[PDB]
Amino acid sequence: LAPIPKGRVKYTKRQKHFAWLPTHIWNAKRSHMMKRWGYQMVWAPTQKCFKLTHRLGGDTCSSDGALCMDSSYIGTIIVKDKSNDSEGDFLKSIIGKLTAERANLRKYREGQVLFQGLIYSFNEENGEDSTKPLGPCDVFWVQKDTAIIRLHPSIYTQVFNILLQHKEKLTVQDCRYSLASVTLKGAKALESLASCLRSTEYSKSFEQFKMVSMITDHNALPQRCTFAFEAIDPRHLAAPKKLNDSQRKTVNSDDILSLHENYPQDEINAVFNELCDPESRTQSYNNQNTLKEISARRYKLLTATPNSINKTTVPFKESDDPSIPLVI
Amino acid sequence: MDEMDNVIRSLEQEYRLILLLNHRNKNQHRAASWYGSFNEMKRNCGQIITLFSRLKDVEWVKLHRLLQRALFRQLKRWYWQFNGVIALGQFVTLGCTLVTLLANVRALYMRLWEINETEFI
Amino acid sequence: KQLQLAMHNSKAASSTRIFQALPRKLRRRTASHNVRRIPK
RNA sequence: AGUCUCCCACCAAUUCGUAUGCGGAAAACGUAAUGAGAUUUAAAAAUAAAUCAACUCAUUAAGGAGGAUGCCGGUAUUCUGCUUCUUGACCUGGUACCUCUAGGGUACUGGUGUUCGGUACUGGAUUCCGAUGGAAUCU
Repeated sequence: LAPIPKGRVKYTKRQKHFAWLPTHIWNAKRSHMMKRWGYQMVWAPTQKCFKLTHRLGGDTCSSDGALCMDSSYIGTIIVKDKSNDSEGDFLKSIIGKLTAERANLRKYREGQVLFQGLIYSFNEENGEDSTKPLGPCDVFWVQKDTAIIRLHPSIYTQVFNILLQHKEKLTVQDCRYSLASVTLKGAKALESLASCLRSTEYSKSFEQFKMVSMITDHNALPQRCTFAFEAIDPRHLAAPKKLNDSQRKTVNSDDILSLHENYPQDEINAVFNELCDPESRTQSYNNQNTLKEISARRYKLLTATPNSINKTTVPFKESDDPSIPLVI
Repeated sequence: MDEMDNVIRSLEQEYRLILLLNHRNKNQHRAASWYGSFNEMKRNCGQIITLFSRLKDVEWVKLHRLLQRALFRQLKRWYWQFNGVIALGQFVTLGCTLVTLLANVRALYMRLWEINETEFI
Repeated sequence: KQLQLAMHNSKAASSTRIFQALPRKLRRRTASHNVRRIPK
């Protein structure tokens, strides 16, 4: 297991029993908090929102907005085999025992579609044994010998120690203090997220993301819609900006069928594997800029050479700036 | 000398009035919805007065044209949010004073704009 | 401080326009006017 | 219910970079222990002023290790060490340095000599350009 991340000395003293999320100092000013399961999470905002929640996050068609939740409290366990052979086949047994015989099948491994079901606690080590349901689980397979598991905090430890009964054969990283996540709901959700993300190079997985951010009824999309790429520091933009999407307005049901054949497998795997390695995401911080130097960089745009542009977003350097891996 | 030196001694009054009004009532109006434009207006005025603060014209780059988009891109907002304080009805001296100041600033900014045509680039 | 410039500005609008009050989710109340106090 | 406070934009640092008995994002906020005072006072009117309660004020960093008071290796109490770390007052005089344009910025070193900082976004519709970009019009 891992301890609380070091930070400000004053505010790391109060986390002796209940930890903090990255946004706690922001939410605390605008919500009602509680304390459960070792976290200080958020319960509800300070306004009545019974109907607005329904008509912006429900299954209605009157949605003109989105709902974002900071779900960092859900842990993340990155389990992977160490036989050095990509075929694995022993992590398969562990995952098939942990849940019912569901999350190790051709639909979930090869097609790498997300899984949601119920997770048990096997104890078969001496004669009589049984199982007792524990709760929900999110298992995602990668390259047939890497798995990512997302769990509610309450059942985080009980399953974890179970895997520790076979750490002779696997390896586990309690990365719940190193990976964060956000959940988005609503119709105009991807439209808002795509207004604050740009890339470094040209990648097809951003072309698909640009095209599919114009659906407004996400129930039409197929089972699998994974995106994965490398973004730049979002502080460059200084204001959210559309994707110039109004030009193209003839999306039909024939280009959707292309999304099931034109799948960029290698370009997803390469950018994904920069999250299951601590030193890679350590390099991801290689040079994180302070606010003042970004301000000075932006100020240096009032004397540019084109002299007929009047740009606002700062440029991007080829090697002296970090690249943020990102999965959706 | 009339092309310049007759407007600058008017921005020299506008900036002082803005600074006094700023220092006067920061505490009780921090969380309102119009500093997000008021401080922007003050900063844009400051970035203009600082240039040309001497016996000749030390002007290598005439590109403060780029710093004179406070009258095409972000001038409707300041006008359309300084009247909401008038409509809401709890403070009315502030709204009228802000509207007068905005009118003065826009007039002076164009007065500086048209008389210069050295944008031959 | 001359209303002539105000009329010139409103010339980019109608004669006598009417503006709505703020939506109730974008309103704030005035805090105190004196500087903050330190703990003893 | 009110002549009252705080929050509802950000800050690796001209912004309360505030480890301060404990809780708290903060509060003219809550609460624990020891101890002391009321126009003769830190202070109230010319809360209390036999006792207990009430008003106000002063002192007290967390963790962990070692020895002992008491009762069956333990816990409550008591004295002595250790670990926790982002070169941070303001103003100003010197030397060295710099990819900055005779002036600016950075390192080493001397002098007691009540509100002010930077960065940022309007809602909607239509149009134009060999584009994860730029431009114009209306409401």
